[PDB]
Amino acid sequence: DHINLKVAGQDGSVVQFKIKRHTPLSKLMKAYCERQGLSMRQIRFRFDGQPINETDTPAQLEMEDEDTIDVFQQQTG
Amino acid sequence: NNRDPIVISDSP
Repeated sequence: DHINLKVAGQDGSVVQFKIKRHTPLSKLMKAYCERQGLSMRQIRFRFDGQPINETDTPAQLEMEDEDTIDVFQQQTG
Repeated sequence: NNRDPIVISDSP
């Protein structure tokens, strides 16, 4: 079935990603990034501690229902 | 706080 992944940025934004356990997290990152209007290389996604790979999946990272994903900004320079 | 639900479907 569908899994609910809670993605949070740096504010009180609680978006619920209802995707499939076999759906690449790369698309999840892009979906959120596109909604914000930024480049996928301008931000960074992390799962608990380890950063998400461009080929990672909910079933790969052993993500459960109602899990959480952290979104950080890339340093200017 | 704001909550939005997004659904993504991928074809194998």
